[PDB]
Amino acid sequence: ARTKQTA
Amino acid sequence: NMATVPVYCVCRLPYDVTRFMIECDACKDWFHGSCVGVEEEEAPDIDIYHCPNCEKTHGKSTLKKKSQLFIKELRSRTFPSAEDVVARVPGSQLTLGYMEEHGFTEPILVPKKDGLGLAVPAPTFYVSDVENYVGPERSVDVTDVTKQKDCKMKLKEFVDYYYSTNRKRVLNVTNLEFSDTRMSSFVEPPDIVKKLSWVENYWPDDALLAKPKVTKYCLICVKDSYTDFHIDSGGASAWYHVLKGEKTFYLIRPASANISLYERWRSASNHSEMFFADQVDKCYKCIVKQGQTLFIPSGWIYATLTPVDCLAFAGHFLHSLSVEMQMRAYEVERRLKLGSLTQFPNFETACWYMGKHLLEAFKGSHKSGKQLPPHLVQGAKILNGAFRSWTKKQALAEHEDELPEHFKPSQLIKDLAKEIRLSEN
Ligand SMILES: [Zn+2]
Ligand SMILES: [Zn+2]
Repeated sequence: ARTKQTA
Repeated sequence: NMATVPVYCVCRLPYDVTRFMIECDACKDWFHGSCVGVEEEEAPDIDIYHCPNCEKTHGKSTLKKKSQLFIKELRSRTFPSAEDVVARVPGSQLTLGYMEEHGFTEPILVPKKDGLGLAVPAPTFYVSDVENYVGPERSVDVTDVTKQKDCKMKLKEFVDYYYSTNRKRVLNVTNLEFSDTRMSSFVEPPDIVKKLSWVENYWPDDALLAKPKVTKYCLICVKDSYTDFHIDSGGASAWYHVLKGEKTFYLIRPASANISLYERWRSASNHSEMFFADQVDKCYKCIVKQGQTLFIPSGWIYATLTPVDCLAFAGHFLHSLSVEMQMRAYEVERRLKLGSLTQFPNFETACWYMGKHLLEAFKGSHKSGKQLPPHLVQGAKILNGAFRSWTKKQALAEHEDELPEHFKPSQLIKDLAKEIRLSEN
């Protein structure tokens, strides 16, 4: 699905 | 000292950029990789993700899936800093009088939105929100940066690419005009833009032709994306505001030699393999950071580099300060006969409406006993010459479709020439 990466 | 902001996940916490999150497909809510026990390395294998509350009734997660040189060449070349030419002006001091004094001949950078009159969403506004308001099913123009080709696709299909990992493609959305969507109510152009805009000032409310849909562009640029050198359609001046991230602008002044080089370069079929900045004398490197607004004058050849994921809002407009340049860039665009995806709709129709206003200004000048400014009179001569070329008996067929209703070009042209002749004395 849709994911939000890190930083 | 507090405020109200959106939250996500079961923990009901605001978005934290340092934590991995995955969106449940059922409830469309984002959940931390820690809260729901889904590690970041596990994310690619998940096709459909359902959060545990949704998994009870909507079914278990379908965890069964079953160029660089052009950027390097851009960063290799040394460019003068934009501080030399690009002026920094506070929004409160960027008025119509300031434009008249300086003539809007070089780009303006406004570090803070304060005073601009600009209306944009808060930085807690994400690409997921853009999909909801613009519309998940809306077809949008996506640019394959590596291949330098444009392809239409569903917005939900692109935003699926945006919210993924290991993006094998460099896709950008730089042509998304949302003035016809729910998001149109969230973005309003700066007050300086509305005052200068020809369509904002001189386009009738009863006009049967739709206004140029160039006012509320939205840009979603991925990390390490590239937009090649170009001139905005019709020499339209542009304003760019970076909501999130940052974007680097490479600005070239529309000198006579530079514009000729651009047209010869842009017309060449291999223009995607020729770095245009190496053909010009001075190309300025402007870094527009988060929350900053960049105003680009008419005819400037500019290219943008996006180092990080960036959300920006842009808009094109036409003003009386660069009538000559706007026509010249339109002539270059007309001769190129490039794709009409980035075009300026009804550019000639706006010119016809401007010419009608100039005739009324000439009539008012006789009544008010005051001389019109020389740049308007010169602009009237430029527009009048364009009117004759557009309505010439040999070339009327092309430009007739952009002729406003109940318009007599012969009467308008003859009246302008006489009034211009009077004002020259
Ligand atoms: Zn959480
Ligand atoms: Zn859910």
